[PDB]
Amino acid sequence: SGNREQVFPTRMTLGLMKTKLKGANQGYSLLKRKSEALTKRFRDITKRIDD
Amino acid sequence: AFIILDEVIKVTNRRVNAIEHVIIPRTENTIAYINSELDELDREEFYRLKK
Amino acid sequence: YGAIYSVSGPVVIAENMIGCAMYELVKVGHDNLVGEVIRIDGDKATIQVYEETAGLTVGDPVLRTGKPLSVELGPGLMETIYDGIQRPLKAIKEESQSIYIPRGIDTPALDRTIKWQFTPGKFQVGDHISGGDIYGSVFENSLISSHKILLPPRSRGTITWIAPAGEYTLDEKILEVEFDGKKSDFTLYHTWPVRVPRPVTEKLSADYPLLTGQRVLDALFPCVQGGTTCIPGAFGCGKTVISQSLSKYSNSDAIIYVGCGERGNEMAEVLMEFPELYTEMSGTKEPIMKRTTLVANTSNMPVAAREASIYTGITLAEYFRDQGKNVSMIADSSSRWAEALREISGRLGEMPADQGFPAYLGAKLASFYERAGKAVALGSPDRTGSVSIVAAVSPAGGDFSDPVTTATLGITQVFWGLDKKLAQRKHFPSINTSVSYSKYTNVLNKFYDSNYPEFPVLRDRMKEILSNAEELEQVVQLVGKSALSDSDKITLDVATLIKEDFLQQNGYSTYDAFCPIWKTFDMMRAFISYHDEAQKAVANGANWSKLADSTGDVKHAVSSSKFFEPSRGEKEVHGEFEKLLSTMQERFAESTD
Amino acid sequence: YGAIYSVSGPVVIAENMIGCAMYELVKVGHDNLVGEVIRIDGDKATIQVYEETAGLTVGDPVLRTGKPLSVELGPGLMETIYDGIQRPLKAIKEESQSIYIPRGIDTPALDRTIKWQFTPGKFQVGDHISGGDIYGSVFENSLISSHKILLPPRSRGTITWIAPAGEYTLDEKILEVEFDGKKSDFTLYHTWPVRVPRPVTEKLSADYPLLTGQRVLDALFPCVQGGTTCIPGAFGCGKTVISQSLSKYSNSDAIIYVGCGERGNEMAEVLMEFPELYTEMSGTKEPIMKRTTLVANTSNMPVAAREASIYTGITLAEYFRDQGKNVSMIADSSSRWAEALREISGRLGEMPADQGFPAYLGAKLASFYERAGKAVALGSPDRTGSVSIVAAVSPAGGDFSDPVTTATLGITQVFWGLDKKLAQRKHFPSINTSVSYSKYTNVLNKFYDSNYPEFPVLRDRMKEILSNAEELEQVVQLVGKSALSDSDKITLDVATLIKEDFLQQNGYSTYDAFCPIWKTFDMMRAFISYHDEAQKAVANGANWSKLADSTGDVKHAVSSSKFFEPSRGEKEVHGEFEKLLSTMQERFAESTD
Amino acid sequence: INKKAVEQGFNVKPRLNYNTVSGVNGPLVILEKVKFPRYNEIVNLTLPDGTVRQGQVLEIRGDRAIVQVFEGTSGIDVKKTTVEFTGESLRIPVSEDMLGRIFDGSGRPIDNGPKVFAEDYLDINGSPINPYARIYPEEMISTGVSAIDTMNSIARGQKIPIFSASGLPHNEIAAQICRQAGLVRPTKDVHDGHEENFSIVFAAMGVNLETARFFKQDFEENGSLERTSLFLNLANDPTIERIITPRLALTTAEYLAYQTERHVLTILTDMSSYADALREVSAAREEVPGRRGYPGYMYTDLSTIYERAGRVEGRNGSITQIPILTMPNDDITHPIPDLTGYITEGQIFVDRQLHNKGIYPPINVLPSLSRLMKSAIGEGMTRKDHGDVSNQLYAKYAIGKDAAAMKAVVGEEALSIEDKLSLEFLEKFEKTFITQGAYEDRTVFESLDQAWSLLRIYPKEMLNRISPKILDEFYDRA
Amino acid sequence: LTTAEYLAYQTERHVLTILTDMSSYADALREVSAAREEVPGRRGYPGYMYTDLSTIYERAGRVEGRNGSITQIPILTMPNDDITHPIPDLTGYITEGQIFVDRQLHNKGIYPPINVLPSLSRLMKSAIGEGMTRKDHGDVSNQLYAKYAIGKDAAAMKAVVGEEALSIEDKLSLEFLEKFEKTFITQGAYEDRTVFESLDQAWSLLRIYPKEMLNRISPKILDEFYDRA
Ligand SMILES: Nc1ncnc2c1ncn2[C@@H]1O[C@H](COP(=O)(O)OP(=O)(O)O)[C@@H](O)[C@H]1O
Repeated sequence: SGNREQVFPTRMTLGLMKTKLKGANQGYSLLKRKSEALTKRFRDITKRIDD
Repeated sequence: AFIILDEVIKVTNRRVNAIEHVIIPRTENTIAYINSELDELDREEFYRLKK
Repeated sequence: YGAIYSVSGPVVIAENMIGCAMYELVKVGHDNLVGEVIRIDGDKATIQVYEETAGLTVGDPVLRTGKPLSVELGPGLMETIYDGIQRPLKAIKEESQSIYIPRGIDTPALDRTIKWQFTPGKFQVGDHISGGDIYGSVFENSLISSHKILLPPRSRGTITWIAPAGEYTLDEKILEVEFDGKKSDFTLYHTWPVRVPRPVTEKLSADYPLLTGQRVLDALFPCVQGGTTCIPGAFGCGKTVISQSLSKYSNSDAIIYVGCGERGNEMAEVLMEFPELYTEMSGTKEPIMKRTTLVANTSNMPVAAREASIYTGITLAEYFRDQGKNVSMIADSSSRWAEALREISGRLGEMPADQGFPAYLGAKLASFYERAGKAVALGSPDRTGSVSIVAAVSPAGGDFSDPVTTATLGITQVFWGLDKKLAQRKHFPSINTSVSYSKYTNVLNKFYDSNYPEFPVLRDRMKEILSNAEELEQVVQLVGKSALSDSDKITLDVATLIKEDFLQQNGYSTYDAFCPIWKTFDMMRAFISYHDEAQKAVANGANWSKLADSTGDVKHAVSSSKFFEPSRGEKEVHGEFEKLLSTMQERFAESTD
Repeated sequence: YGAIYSVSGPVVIAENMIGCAMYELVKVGHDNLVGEVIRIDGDKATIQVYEETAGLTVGDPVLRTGKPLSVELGPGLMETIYDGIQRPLKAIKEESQSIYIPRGIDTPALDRTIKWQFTPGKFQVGDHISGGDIYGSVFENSLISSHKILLPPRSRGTITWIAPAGEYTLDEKILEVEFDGKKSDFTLYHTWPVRVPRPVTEKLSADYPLLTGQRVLDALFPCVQGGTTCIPGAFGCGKTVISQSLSKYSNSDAIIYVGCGERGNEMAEVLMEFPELYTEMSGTKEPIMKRTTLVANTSNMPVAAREASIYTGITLAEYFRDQGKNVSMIADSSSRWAEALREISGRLGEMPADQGFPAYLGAKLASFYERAGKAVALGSPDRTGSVSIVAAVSPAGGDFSDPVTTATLGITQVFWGLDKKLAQRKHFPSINTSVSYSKYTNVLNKFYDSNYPEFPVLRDRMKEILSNAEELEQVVQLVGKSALSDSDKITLDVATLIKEDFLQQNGYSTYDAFCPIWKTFDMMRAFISYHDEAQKAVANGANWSKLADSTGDVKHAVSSSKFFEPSRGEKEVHGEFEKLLSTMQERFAESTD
Repeated sequence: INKKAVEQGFNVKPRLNYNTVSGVNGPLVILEKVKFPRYNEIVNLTLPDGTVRQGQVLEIRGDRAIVQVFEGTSGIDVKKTTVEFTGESLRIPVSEDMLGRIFDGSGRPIDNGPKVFAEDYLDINGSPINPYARIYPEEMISTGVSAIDTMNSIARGQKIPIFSASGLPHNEIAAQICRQAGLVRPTKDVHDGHEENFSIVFAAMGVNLETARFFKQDFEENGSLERTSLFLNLANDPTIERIITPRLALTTAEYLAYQTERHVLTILTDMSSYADALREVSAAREEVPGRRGYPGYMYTDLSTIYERAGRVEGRNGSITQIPILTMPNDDITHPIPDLTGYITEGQIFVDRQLHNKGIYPPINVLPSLSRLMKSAIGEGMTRKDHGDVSNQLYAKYAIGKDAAAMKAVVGEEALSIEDKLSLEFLEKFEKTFITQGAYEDRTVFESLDQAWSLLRIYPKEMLNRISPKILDEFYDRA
Repeated sequence: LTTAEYLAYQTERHVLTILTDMSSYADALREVSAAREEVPGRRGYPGYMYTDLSTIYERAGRVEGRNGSITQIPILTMPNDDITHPIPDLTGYITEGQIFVDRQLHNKGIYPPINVLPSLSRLMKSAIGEGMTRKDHGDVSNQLYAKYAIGKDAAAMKAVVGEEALSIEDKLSLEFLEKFEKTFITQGAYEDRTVFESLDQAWSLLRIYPKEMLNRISPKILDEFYDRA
């Protein structure tokens, strides 16, 4: 069921992968908001280049 | 900025599609399936001892 | 009778205890603690005492009762507040003035002192009778005008003596029937093993909508009286509107609010609200408490009380179904009842099988929800009733993956799906239309085509435009709003109007506290016609912005359509809505030029 | 003798069993259900029952045969199908004349009324005879023309009388051996306890491949006559079809196909299919059922019998090893044997080890797998047999960490780990190249250098480019094909070519039902030569994006090279492959001008 | 001529009526002085009220019998309870007059009719079919469903389930298959279709009233209740009793098929509810749990339910079996779906994601599988191109899913030409091939024509799975 | 072990006592102590596994007044390849250090497939330095360990995040890890690399980095060995 990570299940691994999930989740949100900032600047650049 | 926005947008998309959605099943396995199963086995052994 | 032979925490092993069936409530100790026989071996039965066993002593008499856990059905049950095992939480506070519930208190579940007016039915002396036959009606209170009493479903025979009309207490031996020569007397009340459903003649197919009064619920995500329901019972989602609208506005002739192990202050809030909720129809001043009983449980009630809370609730609901009343439970936080089951299993040593929950959690939930359903009452006269279980689920950490919530989502047909985000934005009733599915939409066609023919396709159109706008918000996030086509902008504007003025219901103002089904249908027609006229006049005409600015008055009219007073009369409101639609059509015709 | 005392499923406790021995056959009930003693609590002897235990009562006599579970080796053992207790099934259906197996049916394992032609061996009257010596041969059938009858082990002495050439049933005395004053007389058949392996003179090293006719199994993860191979894999992943292809196409002079715990249909279709399928090892088209013994014990057949089935099958294979036949026992699921052990142990309520399995599971699996191995047969004339146990492991939930798989690993030199994800997309034989391994590549280099000298180099190249593909896909599924260099692109394209055209094998079409070793080696040369030429052309300057469409005919020729019919003959197919190689080289030289 | 008369059940057996109930716990009740207890015997508990619960001896020990009561042990007493040891294992009274009778969960008619005037008292969980006497089921049964016929073909005798999750239309799909099933090349034994139709043995177990009456209604709407013998065991019926309902339906199916020669379906809906009942009765006895709390004998028990299906050597009957079952979390690795996938002849997978898009049937053809397809397709039955068309469709659907994931990750532009081709193929697939009206019937030949017209999206070169002969003969317009 | 004790302590002989597949020993102990109805430990193994594995292990080491010594290298088939299995987890307690033979390195074809970071020798610190092997052994070992860990972390980041986010140190560490696993860990079955030429290879490997970046090396060892080439 779904894409496994083929990891060895133990409590240290659960904690490690929970922290890894938290890191990847905050990274997704952070890069998404960086992308919105850059695409805002990019749309400004596009309208100025059309002008 | 077009190249940078493409790279950042595809990184965020790759995160939300592959990375987070493979880390989540990894933890789902590690706790819900395996750790619960192992606790269940240990409780079976303890109940046999009690019997 | 039998004496205590062993005590270990709550379990108490009697002795010389021959004659106690399994699951038979036995009064334990000199204080008469109530415990149920959970396991019987030889002549000694492992009693599982409810209350704290801090005082039990070897040799303390345990006296049988010969009845499994039985609610005490009858008149006087309409208004009172009960704990898990039906101990009246008002009489306990009144006769034992202390704030606490004394150990082993045994106040009768129904008030014995009150004298009920009783008028006998068509069954004369000598008439053969059967289980469930209505042999008299009792004027309980002004909102339950005829609490039609009925013979217990497991009794039958020839009526030998019937009491004439008069005022009787619950111990007055109203009726005496004969079966096999063995006379048996019946009082105004009868008891029933809680864990077996009250039988019915035939369990029909529930196909009449449970008009909760909320616009989104009755319009998009309907529930059928007799059908089940699930609710996210997490804090702040807005469960209050659901519970109060079910108990205050819905067409249910009775309500059995049952709270399993809810936090003490939550039950305090509920027990302070319910006395001050009033019903505008069926008179003007009658509080809903005149027609609803509350099975309340703080989290420190005995674990068996919390585990039997929903069972006693459903048995009271089945009782009020057997009289022909479309009673509707509102089971608050069924997940706490699952917690009670988990504790009972673990303490009993029953092996956990899914995240700690017992093996029979799924079977118990399936059975308890199956005790729903519009049903033809037993015996004659043959009035039909219906029990609806609107059972909230509040998982341990909001995970919504533990087996209790999975089982409830699998079994409950409609899941109204409250949401926290929609509540923080103050968008009451905070229904998350994305996930709030409802599998009763199909069986309700037999009702819709009878008297609201266009309702199903209308809600399908409204839901599809709402989902299209939800999808297109992602496109608006990706690329600028201008990149959307005119039709897409129409969809977004109309769905914003929807979310702001059809789903979003004030609920506190007098105009939209109760949105009747006809007003909801007419608003649905108005909104969908607005989207359709905009869509057509743009697909064959001018740009969307020009029409929207040109027909902003029409949009304001359909938005203010929420304010039409339901008290103005169904005919007047329908005529007003027809006037609005006609003015709509002519205004779009004008602006089309 | 002793009577029943308890019947808890497939476990029966018998009292009065004072002389019983652990692991001693003990008939049960009035209809003589077969069973083995496994514990002794005094005089009470816990016994498994190898037949449906329903209907046993306390007091039913239990007899002590005084001999462990014996399998009747001898002629007439090869073409037929056996239940797990070594009872023929054709004879059962002809005896009961009912489509069910009767409980307690006592059918002699081998047909006692077939006159086997017998030709006496080199030993004469007076010649010292030792355990395992071949004293005659019987024309069992066309394919097994000389079923060398050999003296049972644990028996020796001097021949006093021998039977001349002729034809005998299995009961007719054949020779009489004198040891001390005792003159034991032997016949065609001799029983043997399955719990103990048949002795061998010495156990050599397995160094001749078990050409299994499957392209990936033959090329990348070979198995050796005498090697122990496991095929773990989720349900519907190809374990049974791989086992059947290995049974009906490999180079192995005999087959024991032990289906402990599979659906009856995958054992009825073996009987339906094998007779209409032919071989060529003997030098003539003869049905393959002439050589394969089916030890069938389906899932719903009595669970205790699964262990007896696996042991009977391995002992039959080991017997045919004692004759020099390169038999290859094929366990259909060792996991169901482990399930039988788990259910029996839990019924005894004792030693729950990892995941409920008994503690001794590792020891039993290790002993069972070690009963394999190419060994010099006992006695004289000298001959070298081989048993190569191929056993699907069928782990629960598809998890490689499932304890039966983990125990099976570490004792099996080969591990054809199947992957459910590949079997979903019908990518046969669904082997997972990433995690599969075969510790037998180091010992096969002698055979390769003797026959196909550059096979190991090609295998290493193929696995190298496949691993490069795996890491490249890991990169691409996160980055995309843009960042890839041109050599990375060609590695990815060639690896997709391999995974779709070489590793894949339809397993049922006439062209890839049996890919002989020479065709597999030829396609390794073809695919690796394609990769080398493409890599060289990219290095020499031509960009692969332009090259792809220009040489697309060559890539399609490589892809269609798997359609070269194996029956066309080595000369024809090798000529076609040399033609393909020459066309490849000339077209890749031309296209890079 | 009268060979049957040899039954002669006229001998009467007085049955002991024990009062010596010793101990009761869970669904177990323990006797103490039974004389020669039988292992799998049946007892009729007579509770003090008068209710007669039917028990089944489940373990014996000297003079003790661990009777496990089907309807629960609530109300069982020690003093007044009497137990009538019937003496013989649980046997359903069987006649071919069942066809048309809506039974209870435990063989009691609830159609307001009489008890079955039984031809014979067949024993439930009957002995396993001699695998030598089996005949490989290879007569294809045209279920009409396109997602099932051309890919994952069912063969008459296959044990093929219908995996699903609660809320999915597995009930609708099973009803369609049953109303729609027929052999691809019918034998035309009765040219008027009098005896060409499949009997049905529906075995609702642990299912709500709505679905049971839906199946009753849907059998009525198609003239099937003249041929169907329901065994509904609703949600409120006792939980242990859901163990014997499958063994009642399969026993009556064995009678109607092997002893009567009628090709008969068999539906065991909510087989996950049977799994739950098995787990509950196991944890009542504290048997060693399997993967996720289910008993260790889960595999063997589920097999005993399933393996009672398939054709037989000398008899024209055949028990096709379609056990509906719900993966609780749509998790195919759960011990309910996983084991029943190990036993049964491959499964039809009803996916939630496809249904959320709104298509019908939601059959996810990729993780489904059918093991009797390999024999029941080809030249003699269906058309010569069936096998390779199915394989190619599988491969291209999988590549389409891969391309959809790749589009979600790296955007659409980075997709190669064949990736966009495969995504177009997947869109047209899930929209016009998997999709099918709940009543629409597609014979496997026109399903294959749709499959070819949907594979013609690709050029002839990149259809590697298709054999070159079939590719030459069929890929063209004719 | 008792024959080894006789051989080493009572005959002053030098003995190296291999105990192959001690995971099977733990299995046998589990079988005995689960047929005894004992209270089971972490994974059904006997509770007393620690003591009846220490009694096996701790019969090693030199003794005062006797020239003998019992080295022992008990091979241990750790199951499912997780160190926290109670057999390897209860062996890591008793035995000072462990050589971790690692599967994914073997899949890449490296022999021996020894994974350094999980490998340890809790008394390696005293059999190194001056007067016994090369002077720089202790610091070179620490540096190789640290840069191998850095390289593996850089590889993990490169998988998760594109190569852009990797600093020059991370790219150098990836190159070092590749050359490490391919030329230093990799070793023929009969290679017999003496510790001095092993250290020379280690230095020729570490010289990838600038001298300012081998921070775990003491500056004296750096200035003395790094630039010799
Ligand atoms: N290499 C192959 N060749 C042909 N068919 C295959 C192959 N691998 C898998 N299959 C198909 O998949 C199914 C394999 O069943 P299998 O998984 O072996 O049963 P089990 O689940 O008992 O191992 C069969 O339907 C077969 O048609």
